[PDB]
Amino acid sequence: GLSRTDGRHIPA
Amino acid sequence: ASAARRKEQELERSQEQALREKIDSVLLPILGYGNYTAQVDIQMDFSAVEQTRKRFDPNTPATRSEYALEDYNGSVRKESTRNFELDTTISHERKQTGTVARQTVSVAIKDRPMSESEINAIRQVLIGTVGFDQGRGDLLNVLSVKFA
Amino acid sequence: ASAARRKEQELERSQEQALREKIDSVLLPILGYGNYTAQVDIQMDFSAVEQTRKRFDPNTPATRSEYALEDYNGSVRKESTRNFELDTTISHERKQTGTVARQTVSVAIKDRPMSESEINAIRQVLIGTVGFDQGRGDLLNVLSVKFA
Amino acid sequence: ASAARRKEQELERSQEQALREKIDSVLLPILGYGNYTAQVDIQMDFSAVEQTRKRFDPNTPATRSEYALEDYNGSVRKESTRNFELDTTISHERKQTGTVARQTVSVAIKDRPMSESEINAIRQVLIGTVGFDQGRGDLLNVLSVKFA
Amino acid sequence: ASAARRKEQELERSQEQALREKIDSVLLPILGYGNYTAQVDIQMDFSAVEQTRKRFDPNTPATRSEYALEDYNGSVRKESTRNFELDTTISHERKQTGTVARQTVSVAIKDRPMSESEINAIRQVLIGTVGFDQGRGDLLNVLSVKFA
Amino acid sequence: ASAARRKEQELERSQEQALREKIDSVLLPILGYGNYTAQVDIQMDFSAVEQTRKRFDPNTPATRSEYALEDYNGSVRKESTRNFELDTTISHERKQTGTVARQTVSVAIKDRPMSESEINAIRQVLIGTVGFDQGRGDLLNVLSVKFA
Amino acid sequence: ASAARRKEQELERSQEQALREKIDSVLLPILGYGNYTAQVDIQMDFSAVEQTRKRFDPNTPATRSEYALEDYNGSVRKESTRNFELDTTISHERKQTGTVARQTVSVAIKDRPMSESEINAIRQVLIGTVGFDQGRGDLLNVLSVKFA
Amino acid sequence: VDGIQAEMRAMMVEATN
Repeated sequence: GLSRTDGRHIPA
Repeated sequence: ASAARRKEQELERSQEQALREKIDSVLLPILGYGNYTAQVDIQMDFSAVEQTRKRFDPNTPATRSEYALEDYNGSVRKESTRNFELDTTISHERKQTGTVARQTVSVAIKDRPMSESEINAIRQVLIGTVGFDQGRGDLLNVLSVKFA
Repeated sequence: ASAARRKEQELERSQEQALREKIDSVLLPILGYGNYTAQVDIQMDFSAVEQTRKRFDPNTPATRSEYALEDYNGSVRKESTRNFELDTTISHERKQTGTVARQTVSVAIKDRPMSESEINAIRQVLIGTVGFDQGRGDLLNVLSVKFA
Repeated sequence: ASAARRKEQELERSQEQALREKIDSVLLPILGYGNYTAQVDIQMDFSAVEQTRKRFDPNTPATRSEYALEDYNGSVRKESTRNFELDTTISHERKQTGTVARQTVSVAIKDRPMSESEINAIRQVLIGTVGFDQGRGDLLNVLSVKFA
Repeated sequence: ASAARRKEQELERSQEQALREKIDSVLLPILGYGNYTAQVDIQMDFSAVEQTRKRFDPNTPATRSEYALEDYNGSVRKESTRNFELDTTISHERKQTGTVARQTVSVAIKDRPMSESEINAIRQVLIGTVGFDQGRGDLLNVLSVKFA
Repeated sequence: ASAARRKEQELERSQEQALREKIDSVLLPILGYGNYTAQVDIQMDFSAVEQTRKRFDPNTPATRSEYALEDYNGSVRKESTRNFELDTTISHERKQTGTVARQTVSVAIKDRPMSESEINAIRQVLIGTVGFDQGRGDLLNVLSVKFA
Repeated sequence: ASAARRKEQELERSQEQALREKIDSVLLPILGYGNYTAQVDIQMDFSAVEQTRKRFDPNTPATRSEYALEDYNGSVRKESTRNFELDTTISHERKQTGTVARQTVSVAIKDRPMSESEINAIRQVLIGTVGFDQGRGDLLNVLSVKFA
Repeated sequence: VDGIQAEMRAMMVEATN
């Protein structure tokens, strides 16, 4: 997974 | 700041004078000297608007990462996690201070009256001579009156 | 800043004068001296727009890493993890301050009237003489009036 | 910055003058002196676009590392992990500030009228004399009018 | 930067002048003095493209390390791990700023008209005299008109 | 940098002049003085390509270390681990900036016409006189026209 | 760097001049003065290739250390570990910048025509006079033309 | 911006190779 997203929450 | 307000009044008066000069430059050949009178009112806003807009595009997302678990047995478990990237527009606008918010022009034509066709033709010339903008709230009156 | 507003008014007036000069340069041979009158109104916006756009391409992703677990028994478990790379365009635009937002031109032709065909021909010449742009909201009036 | 806007107006006027000079250099031999009139309007954008594009190639991935577990018993478990390398293009473009966004040219030919064939031939010469570009939104009018 | 834009205009005009000189050097012997007229329009892009490409070769991987477990019992377990090395090309290109994006040439030949064969022969000479490139969007008009 | 662009134009013009000189040196004895005219267009790319290639040889690996476990019982377990060494070529190329991307040559021969055999012979001489390269996109026209 | 490009052009022209001198030194005795004309085109690449190659020898490994366990019971377990030493060649090459990539030579012989046998003999002399290399893409034309 | 800087770093990697 890529927390690349400035709003990444899924994380896992 | 009151000096600034004074100079704003000066700007408005200068705009009115320029529009009057253009009106004369158009009507003096057409009508003649002393056969018409016209005055112009220009109201100018001097606010300091400064806007910042951040707009997205909901209908075209792009999946960045994705997890999808789907097991069966009966039991049906459908887990899902999704991260998106969206089109992002960030526009910073800064409006000009003094803008003509409303413009009023009135022209009176000396009788000997004037026919409706020529009145409308003069109105058409003025529309474009002054830059008539009805959507802005501008107003243009053309009348045929009796000079004393 | 009011001096800046004054110079903006000067710019608008200069543009109007230049357009009037071009109108004269076209119509003086065609119509003659004193057989026409024309005035031009130019409204110019002086905002300070500055936009930043970040656009993606949802329909062409490229898989960077991928995990896929698919076991059976009945029981059917389908786990999956996927990371993507997307086309990324980042464009920073800065608009020019003073842009002609609307242009109004009116031309009046002295009678002895003018036929519709020649009026439309003069209108066609002006379209291109001035750079008529209807999509911008510009307006062009050509009338045949009686000079006094 | 208003001085910059003034010099932008100067650039536009210079471009128009150059195009008029070329028009004269073409039409003066063909038509003669005083048998034609032509004016040119050139609108130039002065934005500051600056774009960065990062593009991939989804359809030609190259596997860098790979894991694949596939056991049976009945039970069938198919685990898999894969890492990819993709074609990556990164292009940074910076557009030139002043670009001709629209060009309008109008030419009027003195009568004694002109036949359609010669009008179209003159139009063909001008297309190439001026660099007519319809896809840009340019406009070219050629008319036969009665000079006074 | 507006001085830079001015010098870009100068470059474009210089290119046009050089092409006109070549056109004259070719047509003056063939046609004569005053029997032709030709004008050239050259549009030049002045962007600042700068591209970096990283390309791989998916179809020819080279195994660097490899693990392979394959046990039986019935039960069949096939584990595998593999690392690859791939052909890697990294090219950094920087385009020249001013490039001729479109070229328009028009030539008009004085009548006494010209036959189609000789018109096409002149067109063939010009193709090569100017460096005609249709794929670039260039345009070449050759007409036979009546000089006044 | 615009001075650099000017000198690039100078380089292109110098190349064209040299090719014209060679054309004259070949055709002046063969055809004579004033019996031919020829012009040359040379388009030169001035990019700054700089490439790095890392290539392997998949089909000739050399085993460096190796582990192999193979036990039986029925049960058959075949574990294996292997490390490889591969042929590795690393080439860094830097192209020359100004390269002739396309060359156009046109030659016109004065009539009194020329037979096809001699036209093709002149074309063969020019191919080699100029260095004709069709694969580069070059073009060579040889025509027989009527000089005035 | 444009000065470097200018000197590269000078190098190419010098090479062409030298080859022309050799052609004259061969053909002036054989054919005579003024009975032939020849021109030479030399295209030279000026890249900056710099290559590093690391090559192995898969088919002749030398075992450095070795472990081998082989037990029986039925059960047959064959463990093995092996380390190898391989022939390793590491060559770093740096090509010369300016290399003749293609050479074009054309020779025209004055008629009074020339027989095929003597044309081929002259071609054979030139092959070796110039260093003809067909595998490089070089081209050599020998024609018999009519001098004016 | 960041992407352009990454492109410049990739070009520097090319030059070093």
